[PDB]
Amino acid sequence: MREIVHIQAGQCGNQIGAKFWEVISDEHGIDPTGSYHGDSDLQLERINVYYNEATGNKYVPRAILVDLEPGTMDSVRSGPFGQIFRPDNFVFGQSGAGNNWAKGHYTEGAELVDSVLDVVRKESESCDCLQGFQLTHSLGGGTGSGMGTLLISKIREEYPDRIMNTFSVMPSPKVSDTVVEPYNATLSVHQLVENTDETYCIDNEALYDICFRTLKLTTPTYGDLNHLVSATMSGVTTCLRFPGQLNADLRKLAVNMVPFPRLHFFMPGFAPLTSRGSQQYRALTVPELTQQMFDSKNMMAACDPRHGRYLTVAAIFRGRMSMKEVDEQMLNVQNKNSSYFVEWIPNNVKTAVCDIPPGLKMSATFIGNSTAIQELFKRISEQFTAMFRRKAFLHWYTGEGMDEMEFTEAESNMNDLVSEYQQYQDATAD
Amino acid sequence: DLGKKLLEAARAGQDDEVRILMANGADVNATDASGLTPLHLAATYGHLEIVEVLLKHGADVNAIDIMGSTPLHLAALIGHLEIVEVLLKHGADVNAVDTWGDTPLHLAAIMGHLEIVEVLLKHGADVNAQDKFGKTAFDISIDNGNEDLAEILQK
Amino acid sequence: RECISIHVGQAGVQIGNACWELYCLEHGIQPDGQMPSDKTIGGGDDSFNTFFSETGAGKHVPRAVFVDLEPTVIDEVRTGTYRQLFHPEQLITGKEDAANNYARGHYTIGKEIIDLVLDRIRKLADQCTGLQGFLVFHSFGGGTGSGFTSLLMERLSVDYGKKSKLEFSIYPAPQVSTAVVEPYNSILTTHTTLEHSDCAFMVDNEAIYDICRRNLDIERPTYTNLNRLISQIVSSITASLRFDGALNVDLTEFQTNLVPYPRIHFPLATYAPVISAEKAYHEQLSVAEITNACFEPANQMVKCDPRHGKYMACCLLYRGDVVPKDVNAAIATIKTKRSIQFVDWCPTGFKVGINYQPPTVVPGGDLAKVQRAVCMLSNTTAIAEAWARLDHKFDLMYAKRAFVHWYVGEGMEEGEFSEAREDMAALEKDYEEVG
Ligand SMILES: Nc1nc2c(ncn2[C@@H]2O[C@H](COP(=O)(O)OP(=O)(O)OP(=O)(O)O)[C@@H](O)[C@H]2O)c(=O)[nH]1
Ligand SMILES: Nc1nc2c(ncn2[C@@H]2O[C@H](COP(=O)(O)OP(=O)(O)O)[C@@H](O)[C@H]2O)c(=O)[nH]1
Ligand SMILES: COc1ccc(CCc2nc3cc(OC)c(OC)c(OC)c3s2)cc1O
Ligand SMILES: [Ca+2]
Ligand SMILES: [Mg+2]
Repeated sequence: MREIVHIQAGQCGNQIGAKFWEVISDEHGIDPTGSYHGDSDLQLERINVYYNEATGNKYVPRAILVDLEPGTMDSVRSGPFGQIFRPDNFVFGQSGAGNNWAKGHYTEGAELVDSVLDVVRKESESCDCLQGFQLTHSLGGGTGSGMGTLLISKIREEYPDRIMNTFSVMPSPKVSDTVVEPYNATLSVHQLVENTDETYCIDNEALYDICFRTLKLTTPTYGDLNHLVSATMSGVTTCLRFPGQLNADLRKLAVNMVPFPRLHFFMPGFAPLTSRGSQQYRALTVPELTQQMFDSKNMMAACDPRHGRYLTVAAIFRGRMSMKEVDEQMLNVQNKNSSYFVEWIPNNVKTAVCDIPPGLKMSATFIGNSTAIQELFKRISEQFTAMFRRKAFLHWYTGEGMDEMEFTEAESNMNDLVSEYQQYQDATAD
Repeated sequence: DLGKKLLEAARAGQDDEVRILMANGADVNATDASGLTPLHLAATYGHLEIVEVLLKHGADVNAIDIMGSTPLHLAALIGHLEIVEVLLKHGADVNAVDTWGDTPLHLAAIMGHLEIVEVLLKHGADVNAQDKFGKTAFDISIDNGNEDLAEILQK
Repeated sequence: RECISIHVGQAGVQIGNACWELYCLEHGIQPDGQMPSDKTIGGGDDSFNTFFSETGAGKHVPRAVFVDLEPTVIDEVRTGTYRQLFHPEQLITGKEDAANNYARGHYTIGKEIIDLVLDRIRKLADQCTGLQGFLVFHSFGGGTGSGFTSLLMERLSVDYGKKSKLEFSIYPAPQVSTAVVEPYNSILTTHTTLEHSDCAFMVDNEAIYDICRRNLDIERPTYTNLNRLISQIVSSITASLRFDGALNVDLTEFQTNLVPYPRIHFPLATYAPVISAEKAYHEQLSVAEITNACFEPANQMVKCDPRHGKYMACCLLYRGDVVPKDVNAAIATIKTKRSIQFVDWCPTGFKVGINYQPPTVVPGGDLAKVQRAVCMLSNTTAIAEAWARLDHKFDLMYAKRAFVHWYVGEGMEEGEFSEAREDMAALEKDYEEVG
């Protein structure tokens, strides 16, 4: 279990994907050209997880960039580490999907999906021990959501024994007041419930709230949002890419984080919260990181964990600090907040320390499988239902070949998902 | 049947085709099978100029389709602020209730159209109106943790 | 008669690495396999030959197989201080581990390598003039340690029916855990191995952890600290196999002395004294003191209270400056003074073995040298408390079928969970019935 094939689809997907490769390249000593300038070796022990060692001690992101809109390929390349990606790995269409999931999933995107698979095959066949896939995509658009989930389903068929992991950006009208996005998200969530083993729910609602209410950014930009994402993405993958006392792979994470196949939507949380540039170098104490990483204001999904129960939690502390302190502080949070963890999953909190920090001195990254995430799904379900009851814009979808019944089936599967979450939130040991 | 053509022209945003059909006797208040009028469609698809023109030609600003949706419902759902205001200025019932008990305030709130929320409130939207499940727009804001909305609704 | 040690998965390999290091130091075998005190060069019949074969070059080779489904832990043996000690072909690695999933270790991934492991074991067996059987080291909580081990034991029973199979099993503790599903792996492997194992020494990671923190003043014990304490205990248990002695001199005698009935085959190991190496000038504890310490629950390899149980067997294995009459006197003052209650059907007696060589300290270890030490092996019904704790964690999750989908997706029938759990319930009853 070593190589992860990363795929980024659509404008959001490519945009946060590029940000991810910047942040982790930097963390691994890699530069915009592939050359390792790291001052510590463990930055390369686990480098093979996200990078193919090419020629010249060159490290190339094992990254496939996909989009039905040719435009984003250029913005990707104009990027800092935009020249680091294999030119053969840019699979781009010509028209785009126009926020229409059905175009991404059934027509335009189905045209391009075979081109993407070929590259996936190439990158997979050159893998010593492929552990699975990581896709970055928005759910609110057409390509990331519609083609992304088609891309997930196709990969799944060909690589059924590999882990499928997504970083899925949930839509929010606070960030994009496009009213078909609930449709796209709901159709996508129906796909993600069945075809992904692990989905990090990255919620634009939460990202906006953090920037606006906490970081006091009055007009948050995608760049501000994506700073939270990339910090989150670096955090949650720390232990895929750094040795540590844990030999973490995507499957051991899944086995310990997913008690029920459909409840694989994780709420990530991060501490400390910072704006771009912000000289917030005040540091933070273990007890502070531990508390904050467990606060609704630090969650990347607009969910109050205190409204549900934590089925499983994995926390990655990063930096110099007494693993004995983190052991004590983490026990502390678990006993003071006992009623927010299910009692029928013993020892459901897992903690790792990792010496290398992200660009701060201390971070905590939280990965919660919390029943409170039903709040996110309920928010989207309600918007979906508002639109769908009036059949607004349904013709955009049915005219691409989608059946109206796919909408009702998505909505039902999402409502079922929320009920499952409530079921385990209310279950007791006795 | 110019009525059927007006409906399509209204949906499609063809201003000139609307003007022509009206001038040839097209039923401004024609209805598709769902009871949608040209004004419903223009309000849904964001055709502000068609909305204004229909309203100067006898459009019933408060027409309801089979599900009780008024044009203001759809404009509030979809988020067309300018159409919302034009509809209100021509007598749209700010508190019209559809077959789900939804008022335009309910739909603007659910969809996060905060400016529309404010406009509806200034125009007398009933923050105590409950949908069929008992939710007022404020309940929706509290249930969904939409603090921005909930601040607007507390004025 | 030869004993083959098999070390399965990370815990079994890391503990095996620690044991064989200690064995080498105890026997005077250098890391390259050379043993100067060994006068016979071809081979020989000495007691340490139960664990070590000899090549024509004078190399003393562990009769040991290391197996893991991923290679990282075994690669450390391959590159460590004892790289030259082992048959390179007796270090076997797959590519992808069992993901903490009993069913992958046992059904899917484990089947890809099981026949190689058996063929490599057969090669060691064929070098044996009188194979007694196997010592199998493994975790309960790991997918390899649990699932591959049970697969392996199943196969060994078929291919080596008359051979004894002893296990050293690492029992999971929250303080040093690797997975939420470890209670499942533990019940699953226990259920399927119960029939195939003659005697199993459970090492409670929590007990070792607590000893490291309390007796060794180690604030956050790592595996290295744990495994050093464990290897000292394992060495004490297997010493009788490796050295001359009169107690437990072969695998069969272990079952005879410690296992009154086939299923309740889980002896409690207690060890004393455990003294920090920082206390190099520690006062030497007497035979009476260390023997008394064997009835302190704090010195137990498994957390349980033997005051709440009945003993069915008790062996005291002394190592060092131990006068037999002082043992007898200490036993007399424990048979009267302590609440030791044997079952009514068992001789209320202690078997005593004395190896007059004091324990060896590993350089870099946490343990002070001591003049005398004692390992007590007892079969006591109080170890049922350890099963009960495990069974309860299992039940909490299985009640909701948490995580079960992972096992069923890896070739396992859901009914195997209930069968395993019922087998455990019967095991618990087996201990109540005996008392
Ligand atoms: N005492 C001790 N326990 C260990 C050691 N390594 C792992 N464990 C314990 O073993 C359990 C995990 O099983 P492992 O042996 O790591 O796993 P494995 O057998 O390699 O199986 P997979 O990795 O799941 O394929 C946990 O209870 C760990 O605490 C070790 O060196 N010493
Ligand atoms: N956080 C974040 N969200 C984005 C970004 N770009 C688009 N989105 C969100 O993605 C949705 C629109 O889909 P998008 O990915 O742009 O279209 P695609 O090309 O079809 O994948 C909306 O919910 C946007 O808020 C971005 O850079 N960052
Ligand atoms: C809930 O209880 C447990 C959870 C998981 C496990 C083992 C597997 C893990 N793999 C990773 C990978 C991680 O990053 C990708 C990561 O955060 C960066 C992790 O958290 C530190 C872990 S934990 C055992 C448990 O007992
Ligand atoms: Ca010899
Ligand atoms: Mg392992």
